[PDB]
Amino acid sequence: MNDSEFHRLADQLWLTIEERLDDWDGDSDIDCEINGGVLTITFENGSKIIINRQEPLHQVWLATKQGGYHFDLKGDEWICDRSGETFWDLLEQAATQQAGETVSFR
Ligand SMILES: [Co+2]
Ligand SMILES: [Co+2]
Repeated sequence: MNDSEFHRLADQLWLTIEERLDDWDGDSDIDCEINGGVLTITFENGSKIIINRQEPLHQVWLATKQGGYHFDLKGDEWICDRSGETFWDLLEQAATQQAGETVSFR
């Protein structure tokens, strides 16, 4: 039911972020690290973005310099449970702001 689908979609999200950041060619130095399954993106200004799994809830959480965002699996997207906004849009907006460079993955 929910557990296996969570593992499937989260594993895919992890890969998509990892691949996109390894393939980062822009001017800014952006680093991505995985520690205890948690992804940490680090920017040149020392700021970070942290992405982790909340297994009980089947949610992916985002922590940015600006706030914390909790995402529900909904179809082919991750949806911010307060605002309805998508995971990629919010991750791009924060990454763009923290890198001071467009960080656009679509
Ligand atoms: Co469960
Ligand atoms: Co490294």
